[PDB]
Amino acid sequence: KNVVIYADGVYDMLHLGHMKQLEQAKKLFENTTLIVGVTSDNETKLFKGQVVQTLEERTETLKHIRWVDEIISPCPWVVTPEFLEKYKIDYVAHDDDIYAWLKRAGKFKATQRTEGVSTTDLIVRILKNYED
Amino acid sequence: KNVVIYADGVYDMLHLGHMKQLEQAKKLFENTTLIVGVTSDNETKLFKGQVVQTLEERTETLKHIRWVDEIISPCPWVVTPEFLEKYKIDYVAHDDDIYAWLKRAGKFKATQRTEGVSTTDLIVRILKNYED
Ligand SMILES: C[N+](C)(C)CCOP(=O)(O)O
Ligand SMILES: C[N+](C)(C)CCOP(=O)(O)O
Repeated sequence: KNVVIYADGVYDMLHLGHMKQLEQAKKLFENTTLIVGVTSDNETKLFKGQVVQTLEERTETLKHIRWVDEIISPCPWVVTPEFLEKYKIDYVAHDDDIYAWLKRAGKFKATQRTEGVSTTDLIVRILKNYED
Repeated sequence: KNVVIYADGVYDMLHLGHMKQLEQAKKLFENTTLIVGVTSDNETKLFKGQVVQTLEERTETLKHIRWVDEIISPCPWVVTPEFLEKYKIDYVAHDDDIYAWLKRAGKFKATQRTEGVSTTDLIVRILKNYED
């Protein structure tokens, strides 16, 4: 039976860390639909910080990712129970409390980040490790 | 009938431009297997220039790309006719002469780059457009 997974995020400058997280969410059960929510520029800036890529750029890259079945772009900043019913979502997948209500309901699936793999760190790599 | 497509490249700091190129190669015919060749650190440096990501890092990202069916990593720097027979490749897909022999044989499929979308340009974006 197919299980609908929802993974929201900014997905700015998508890197191997994001990709492994999406893979993990896609693979939480044998048969899934992975829906990915991409947060708006305005709300990301307002609640998180400056985004490098636009909503359109962040959404267009996700389309090329193997694990992504459906995209909600933009997505709401805060998951609600109405949202879960509206899109028939069985589990919310996110790094790990604003998610307590999901955990209480049995609908939270923790996914893990990967340190050091970010695009930021790859410029930091060529810096210090060259041009001195 | 399934058509085997071979697309080689450095695939350093994979960006939307690479992804659209891979999509294009994957979609050259109705049914394909897209094999992607990832060039070695040594030969890339020797023939092209410094690479940011290692062979392993460049190969691991490609695994997450929807369009990629198989990966040869590392791949030879120069395609040969023996290589085509060894992997049963029907067409080489590459941006557009070292490919004249492929074109002469009917086995070359040009794919297009996309300007401005590169990770280099996205740091250039936040620079000049901020921290002044
Ligand atoms: C924006 N949000 C509150 C829905 C989730 C935060 O997303 P990220 O912090 O995993 O990018
Ligand atoms: C390395 N090569 C000669 C096989 C193809 C060059 O690859 P790219 O220049 O498309 O990255």
